[PDB]
Amino acid sequence: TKQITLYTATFSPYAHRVRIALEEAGAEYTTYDVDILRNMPDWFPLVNPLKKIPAMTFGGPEVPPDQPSPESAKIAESLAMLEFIADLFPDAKLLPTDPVLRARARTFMALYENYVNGQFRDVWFLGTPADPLLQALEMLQGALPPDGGFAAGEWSIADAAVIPFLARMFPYLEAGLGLYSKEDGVKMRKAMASERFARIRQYVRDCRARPSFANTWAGDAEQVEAAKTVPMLRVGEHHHH
Amino acid sequence: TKQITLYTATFSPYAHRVRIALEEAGAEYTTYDVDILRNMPDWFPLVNPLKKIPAMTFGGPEVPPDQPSPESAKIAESLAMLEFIADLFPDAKLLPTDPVLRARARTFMALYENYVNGQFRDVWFLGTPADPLLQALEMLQGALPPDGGFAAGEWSIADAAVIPFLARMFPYLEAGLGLYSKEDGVKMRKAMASERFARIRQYVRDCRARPSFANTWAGDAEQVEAAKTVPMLRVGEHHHH
Ligand SMILES: N[C@@H](CCC(=O)N[C@@H](CS)C(=O)NCC(=O)O)C(=O)O
Ligand SMILES: N[C@@H](CCC(=O)N[C@@H](CS)C(=O)NCC(=O)O)C(=O)O
Ligand SMILES: O=C(c1ccc(O)cc1)c1ccc(O)cc1O
Ligand SMILES: O=C(c1ccc(O)cc1)c1ccc(O)cc1O
Ligand SMILES: [Ca+2]
Repeated sequence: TKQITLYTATFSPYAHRVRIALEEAGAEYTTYDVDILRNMPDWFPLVNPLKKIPAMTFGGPEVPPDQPSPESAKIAESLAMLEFIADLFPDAKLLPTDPVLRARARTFMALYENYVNGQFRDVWFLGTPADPLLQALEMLQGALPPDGGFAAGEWSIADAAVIPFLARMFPYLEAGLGLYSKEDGVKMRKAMASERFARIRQYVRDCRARPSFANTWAGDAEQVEAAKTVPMLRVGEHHHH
Repeated sequence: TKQITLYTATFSPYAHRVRIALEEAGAEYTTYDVDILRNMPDWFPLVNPLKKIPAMTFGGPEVPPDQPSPESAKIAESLAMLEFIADLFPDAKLLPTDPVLRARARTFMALYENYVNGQFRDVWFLGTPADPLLQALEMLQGALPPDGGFAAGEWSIADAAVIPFLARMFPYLEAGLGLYSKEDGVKMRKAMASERFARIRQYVRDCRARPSFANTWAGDAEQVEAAKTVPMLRVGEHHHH
């Protein structure tokens, strides 16, 4: 019964993770956009002292999201929100019940967070070399069940954690977004269309086909435009190695 | 009934996390040391293809740890193992039952992994300036309940995740182990003894006082000697400015 408010931004893959889980849970919830990278409201540190999107409030009296209540619980960090939503909506089975299959989901999230995410960040925002990102993506692909299905078999929050980043990769590459070189752009586009990455392409299609993705995605072109508002994606800058 | 084998190393804070949780669970389990950084056994990629410690096998036939069975479940990533042990031993209450308090536990783990661990790595392995690490520790300290207790109130896996790193900090500093300069070593020792950090000292004492720590710690001097075997800690080497 307690209210859920998610503070979000269209460009943000971290916020996207939590919208997907809330959709899969069938939750009632409010979203409120925050211009976190160019014009943070003065009240925003009340919902997240770290000044990051996403932010979540839970419970407390019903109030406008720009008038946050001190009585609501303030939850930070997208992966902690994913586990929270699973805990709140057990009947939605957002994690397996088998402990080993649950561990597959948790391991997949850790593999993404510890080895892949930083490579997406460094290639796109610093223009570091693409080969380590492709190696990390092949490792992640290797953890998927080979015959099809999601990270832990049935869909889980592990797939909410990862699809925002993988689904952005393809249209960002096609639009030439990112500080990496022309040569590394060609390399990544060829690699991601090659047989080496067939399995992760199927995974991306399977995740994108679910309503939870459709209903939380602005469209490829529109997401590309939101990403162009990110200050660190300085247009006309490229790094070469 | 299903066997647990943890592949370990004394120097490793990541392995230490999991030993602490297994002790708090009252689990029956085997530990097997692996010289992962200097002389990895050729069978080790059968239990963890990432070639990292810790590694875990679960179930399958009882076999010597250096003869792992392909029938056992292979579990990687220390935080996934922590959540796995909580799932396996629900009566041990390794997480709260209340969803909001569970989320405090998960947020505290994410704060450490996302903002603190990489600063420890920079300072100790690269000798980068200490101020960003002290800032990150002050943030983590701020997430603790100010009047006492563990990260989520009662002890949880969040405290297993973090105490291996905080507990190494003080004796490593006293030994001057790590690539930072004497000047930054003095600065960190003074800061960690000052009233600014009284709350995190109380937290370290409170975690260390539990049997799960005593039974998984070699002693300060012994832990320092094991850390000196870590190539990346470059014993006798320091970077300046
Ligand atoms: N680990 C955080 C990362 C969130 C994050 O980095 N969000 C970006 C937007 S995509 C942000 O808010 N940046 C503002 C800042 O860093 O000051 C999470 O998983 O929720
Ligand atoms: N995210 C991993 C980190 C494990 C890790 O980095 N272990 C180190 C020593 S404590 C290691 O085994 N390194 C071997 C390697 O990187 O190849 C975990 O949480 O379990
Ligand atoms: O730009 C990215 C990004 C995300 C996924 C991907 O496949 C390529 C680039 C990004 C990554 C993290 C973030 O907080 C914001 C971002 O815009
Ligand atoms: O050297 C460390 C370490 C751990 C805790 C601390 O307070 C300072 C340094 C270390 C050693 C091994 C490793 O795999 C990771 C590490 O951060
Ligand atoms: Ca595989």
